[PDB]
Amino acid sequence: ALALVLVVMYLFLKNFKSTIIPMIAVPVSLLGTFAVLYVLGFSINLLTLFALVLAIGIVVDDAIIVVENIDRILHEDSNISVKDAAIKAMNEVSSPVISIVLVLCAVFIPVSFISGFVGEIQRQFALTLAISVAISGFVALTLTPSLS
Amino acid sequence: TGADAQTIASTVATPIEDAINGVDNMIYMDSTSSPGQMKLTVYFNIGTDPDQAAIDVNNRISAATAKLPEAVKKLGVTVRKSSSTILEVVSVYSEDSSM
Amino acid sequence: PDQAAIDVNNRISAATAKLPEAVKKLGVTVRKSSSTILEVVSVYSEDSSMNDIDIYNYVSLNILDELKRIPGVGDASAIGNKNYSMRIWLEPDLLNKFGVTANDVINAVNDQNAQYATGKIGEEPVVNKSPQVISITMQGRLQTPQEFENIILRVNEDKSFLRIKDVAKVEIGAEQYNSTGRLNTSAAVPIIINLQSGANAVNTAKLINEKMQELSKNFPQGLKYQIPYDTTIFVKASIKEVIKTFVE
Amino acid sequence: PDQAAIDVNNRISAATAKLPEAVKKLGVTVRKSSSTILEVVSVYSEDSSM
Amino acid sequence: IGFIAYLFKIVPSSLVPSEDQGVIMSIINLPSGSSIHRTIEEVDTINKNATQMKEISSSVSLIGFDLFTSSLKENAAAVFFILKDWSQREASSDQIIAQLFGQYAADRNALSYFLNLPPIPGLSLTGGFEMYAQNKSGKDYDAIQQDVNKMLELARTRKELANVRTTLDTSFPQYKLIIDRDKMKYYNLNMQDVFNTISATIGTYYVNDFPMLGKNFQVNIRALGDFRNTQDALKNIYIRSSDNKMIPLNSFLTLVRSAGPDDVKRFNLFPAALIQGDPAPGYTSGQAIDAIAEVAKQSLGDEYSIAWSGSAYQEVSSKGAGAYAFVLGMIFVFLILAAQYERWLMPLAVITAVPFAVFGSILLVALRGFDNDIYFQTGLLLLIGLSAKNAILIIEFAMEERLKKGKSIFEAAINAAKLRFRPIIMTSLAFTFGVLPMIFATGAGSASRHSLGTGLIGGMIAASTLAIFFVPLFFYLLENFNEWLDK
Amino acid sequence: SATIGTYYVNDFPMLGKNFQVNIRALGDFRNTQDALKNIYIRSSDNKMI
Ligand SMILES: CC1(C)S[C@H]([C@H](NC(=O)[C@H](N)c2ccccc2)C(=O)O)N[C@H]1C(=O)O
Repeated sequence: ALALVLVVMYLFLKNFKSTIIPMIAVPVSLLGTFAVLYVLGFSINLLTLFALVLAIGIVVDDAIIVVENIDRILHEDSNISVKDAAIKAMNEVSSPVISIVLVLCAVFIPVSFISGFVGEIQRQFALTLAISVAISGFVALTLTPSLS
Repeated sequence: TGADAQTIASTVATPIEDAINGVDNMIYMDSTSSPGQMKLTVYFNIGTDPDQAAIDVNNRISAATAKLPEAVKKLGVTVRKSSSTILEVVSVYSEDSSM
Repeated sequence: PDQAAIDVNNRISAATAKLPEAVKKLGVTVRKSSSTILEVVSVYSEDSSMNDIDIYNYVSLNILDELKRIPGVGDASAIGNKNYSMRIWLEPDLLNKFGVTANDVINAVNDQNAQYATGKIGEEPVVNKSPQVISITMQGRLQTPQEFENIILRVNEDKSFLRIKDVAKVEIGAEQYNSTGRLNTSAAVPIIINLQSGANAVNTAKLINEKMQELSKNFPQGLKYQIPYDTTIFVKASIKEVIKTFVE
Repeated sequence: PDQAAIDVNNRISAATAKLPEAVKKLGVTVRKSSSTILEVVSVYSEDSSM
Repeated sequence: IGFIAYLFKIVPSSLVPSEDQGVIMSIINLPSGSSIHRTIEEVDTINKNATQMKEISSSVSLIGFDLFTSSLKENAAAVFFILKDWSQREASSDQIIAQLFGQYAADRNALSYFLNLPPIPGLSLTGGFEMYAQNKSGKDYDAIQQDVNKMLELARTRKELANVRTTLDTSFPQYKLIIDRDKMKYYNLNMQDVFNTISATIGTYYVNDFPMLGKNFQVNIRALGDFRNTQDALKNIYIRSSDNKMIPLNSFLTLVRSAGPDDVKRFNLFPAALIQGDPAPGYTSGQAIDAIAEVAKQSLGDEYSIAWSGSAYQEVSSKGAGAYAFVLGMIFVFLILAAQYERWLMPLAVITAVPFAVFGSILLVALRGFDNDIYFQTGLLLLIGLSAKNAILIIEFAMEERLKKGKSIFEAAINAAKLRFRPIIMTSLAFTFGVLPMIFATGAGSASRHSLGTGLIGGMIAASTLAIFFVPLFFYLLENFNEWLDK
Repeated sequence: SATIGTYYVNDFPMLGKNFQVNIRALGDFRNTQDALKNIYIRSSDNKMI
């Protein structure tokens, strides 16, 4: 997935240096997820590992949305510099991203409240996803624009 | 040893089952008796700490050991947490007929 | 509340050996109970179709076990202690006539009302294999008073067997005749519930009420439960009074 | 130390069989212990009559 | 949306996909009472035939232990047939199971059931209820099972219940010892003593422990098996009288052929039988639980009672917690997007984007034939959220065009959608292709991989192919409605 | 303890549970101070005392 993202980053954004930003960001957004999963009682088991595959999605989307929108603004105006462009785009998307992380976690926590053996199974997946959205979203807010 | 399941259910299972009843956070109890052996698995509400469940069951049982038949007391009662699962099975085998 | 019980239990176990044998056979119980009555539930026969000994037994076997399981109940005990027992009522004038001591009755019942171990037939190691393994079963505990009556104290050499029937009267009575309970003016069995230490009275009280409603559906005709004395009633009532005050 | 005690008692209980009968009859005791001696008090009869 | 609900109804609802774990468990039970020698011979015949098949490399066996009813029964025995690595064997576990079933399909000495190891240990793949019919009247176990077999016949008539079965078996051979207490007493023999003699000769008596290799080991006394095997075993056993007279056991003791339960089960402090059942493919698990309860109350006597274990217990004791939580979660989502858009109506547009993802997922699984497993449900959580994220952005950018740049309601919905076209395409392309290997995955965990994958691919495709066209339409309608309110 | 008091010898099976057997004398014989005189024990030389 990481390499496929690089291919989309390279073809769509027509830059090779733009690929470095996902490379640094995606692992950081997964290592962070692991650290929280350690602090919480969660262990690595088959169901959490399946969740990690799902988690890749949230993390990749967050990097892609940020880089692309900065590039879009950097191509909309010749006069705009990369750093001004980053600030502009971040102002546009900062509020949605915070709202995305709250909305998404609201989607996942009720799954954790499901009672029964199937809710225990489902919660292992859901909570991991909720951790991922938050860690990924903080990275999208701070680390990703800076790298861009 | 040497007792039929009916005898072991009435003589051994019933005294033990009664003592453990009322142990905190216990949803239900199930006991099966087979000639020579009694297996009784308490089931506890989800989220109960195993170590706390085991120790409680043990307490209640050591009070009712005396009621139990002497042969059963001589061998004693084993209380264990069954929450564990099988990581792996290792079978040592005599390829030859020498053991 | 729970670690204290573990600590008390751990220390008592060494003492349990030192205790007298009879005490240890009946058992010693360590329970996390305040000994202060949360509530008293009265199960009574309105129909009067069930005698008090029977009502008590129904509430021990069917209701008490369920109430003990409910979270927050340290111990639920019905006051009467009239659980069934086979009672062998010795008559000392017949014992004296047939020359039998009480002890010879005690020894006889222990020996002739017990279930022992009998092994299986066809089990291995056997040189000549058999088609099946069959398990010997035995019944050595008498279930009826007429069977208990026929326990043999001595053979009178005319091959006449002296039995309990001759020296005593057997019946199914109750283990203790010491205490009874009443609801209003009529007889009822009183089930006193003591709250487990560290548990909410109101939650436990509401749980006991809902278990009893479920149990009542299965009650044999003529049985009503009332719970006249409940402690939480006042607490809940004062909660309602302060809620009304808040609106006002 | 309280939770350590529970885990020792639970493990001993599981191994009921391995133990010889005479130890079982007496019983096995698991209790939290500390070796620190805070103090040694010595009670003596000044009179020496006792 | 109507199609989504038709699809949800036609797709089977199964808890977790059956999976090849590499082991083909085999439970072999001989007729009741069979001696271990018969059972071992049968295991041997079963295992040399298995050796013939290439895929089954080795085989572990456990004679005399019944796997289903944990217990030591001589008639029962389980032979686990270890298969070859997934990458080394073309045949799947199911194919090999069929071959094993086919060879043993013929009637023979034993009955063999071949099954794949449980996908998730400690969990029944079925939605089956375990119900214990406790007997409060003291009836004997033989009487209990005649009462419960009647329950069974009523149960099999009812539609919701399927595969209703009971664990209790009274078939096992037993010998009943009749004690003539008149004679025993007359022979001056005490009852405990006459059983110590039986326990030593016919059965095993553990007198004391002896030291060996640093560990105390048991000392046991039993008779040469030549003596134990026959019913008249009793006649060679003798017990001293208090008058010092040898008196044979057969005099006062008689062994009578009988049949009785090998395993006696008591649940919740009451004698009980266990009724297991499966829901009807059409009917839900909850419906099955309700149905069997009704059957039990009418067929069984008032003296009986019904209790539940495992999954059934939880369903009966359910606080409807999940339902409350889900409603709260939605209300929270509503409000948190209301804050973002500063409009009460606008977050409805985001919630409408969600069923396009859900439709792609349930459509593809239906075409594939995959069921509504937990994996599918977890897939949905991701799908939903990804679809929501994309929608939140399209709607926000649209608001900006309408407000900041003063674009037209129609023009704004075109501009936003086009601005957000590229990020959605890029993320979908990367992720879908990334999880495409799951669809083709083989080896351990393959069924699970496939199940998570099929839902994901379908949903992702739907969200990028269909949702993006639709979300502007929703926004266009809501913005128009807001303007109408302003008028 | 078996004529003035109740002695729990063993358990008897009823209703799927085990219930105590208690051997105590008839009430009239334990009703007075001189109750002790009615009760008789055998000795080692088999004579009731
Ligand atoms: C009784 C069991 C819990 S054990 C069996 C299975 N056991 C294994 O997979 C063992 N690891 C094994 C035993 C023998 C040979 C190979 C593996 C499991 O736990 O799911 N399935 C269950 C069953 O057969 O009901």
